[PDB]
Amino acid sequence: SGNEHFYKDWFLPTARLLVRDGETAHNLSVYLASYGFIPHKQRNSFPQLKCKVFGLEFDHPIGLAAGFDKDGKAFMGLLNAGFSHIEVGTVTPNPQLGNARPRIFRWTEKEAVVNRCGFNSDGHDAVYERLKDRPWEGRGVIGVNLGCNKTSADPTADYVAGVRKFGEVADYLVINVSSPNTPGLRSLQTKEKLRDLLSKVLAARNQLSKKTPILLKISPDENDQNLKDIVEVALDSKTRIDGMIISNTTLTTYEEAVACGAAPIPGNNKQNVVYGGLSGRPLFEKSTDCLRKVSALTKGAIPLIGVGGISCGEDALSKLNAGASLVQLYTSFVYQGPPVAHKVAREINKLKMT
Ligand SMILES: Cc1cc2nc3c(=O)[nH]c(=O)nc-3n(C[C@H](O)[C@H](O)[C@H](O)COP(=O)(O)O)c2cc1C
Ligand SMILES: O=C1C(O)=C(Nc2ccc(F)cc2)C(=O)c2ccccc21
Repeated sequence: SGNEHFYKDWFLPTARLLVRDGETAHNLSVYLASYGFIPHKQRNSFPQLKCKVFGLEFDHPIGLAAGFDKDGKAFMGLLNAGFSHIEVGTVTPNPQLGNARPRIFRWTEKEAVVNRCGFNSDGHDAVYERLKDRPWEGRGVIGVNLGCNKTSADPTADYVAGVRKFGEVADYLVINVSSPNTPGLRSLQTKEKLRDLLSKVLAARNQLSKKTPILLKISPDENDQNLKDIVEVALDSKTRIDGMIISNTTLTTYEEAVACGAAPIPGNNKQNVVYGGLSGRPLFEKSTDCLRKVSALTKGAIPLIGVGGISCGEDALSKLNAGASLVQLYTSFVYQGPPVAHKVAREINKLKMT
């Protein structure tokens, strides 16, 4: 390991002992990365791993998934940290508070995290002011993950507003398919509402000066039939997107939630409650299988981004061999620190030389 074991074994465990709350440590690390207090890494360090996706040059297929830099405050330091691309988001049109706190819980025994943030964003305008000048030009790729407000009348209008707001400055845009977890934003959980959403979104996209790539991020909990329906609408000529992201988080069970403090919810006695989404190593097996399914349904027509449970190099290689062109992580960055960006890259380069 070397300088990598210093975080996974010495720095981060002591930090978790000091900052017991997960979201507090999240705010602190974002505060540090916004000012540059973060180990930098040299680009062009992996010549055999450079790739071209959506016509964009990537230093390596490894990037930071959405939800970490929700407001675009520290994407520059994270690009310098080792990630080849940062997915700013999820950003809502109006500034949103999100669900009640605590909403983030560590499951260190399995290197996992259970969260129920609920799209806490600073709004379109605040995040757009941090991305307008494109300061990352030539230093990496930046995508924007668009969302809708909780009190929104027409959620598809919120996604269209996001496409029009960030379509000129972002390298790519992402829209989250509503997970079959709760009625919260599940008004678009049918095949025709998705086709309607993609139709309006692509119309707004075509109104831009450049045909900015539109990606669709799905949940690993979709059954076989709904998974096929999502792929069909995503590939139809009238509503053809540019790529997909597989996947998001999995609905946590009661036993998995009580092991990390996600359950019970203070002030909630009902059993039909969503404790949160499970990310980390327990997600890798399911999210990869879902990716392997989608890659077969699309026949490899559109690029895919494998996300979920990547903790070492062979995990990312499994996703890349399954049909993914890019890979993203989040939870392993919590448990392994900044070196996790180049660590996985090193291991991939060692596995290809055989
Ligand atoms: C605390 C937290 C917040 C997240 N916020 C978002 C988000 O706002 N938008 C989104 O598309 N995914 C969000 N995610 C999901 C991640 O982007 C990613 O899909 C998932 O965590 C991948 O699993 P992994 O971290 O184990 O690799 C969030 C995940 C966590 C743990
Ligand atoms: O975002 C989180 C975070 O920044 C943590 N610490 C951390 C991570 C990397 C780093 F380089 C320095 C400190 C957390 O413990 C955490 C826990 C649960 C959810 C999110 C985070």
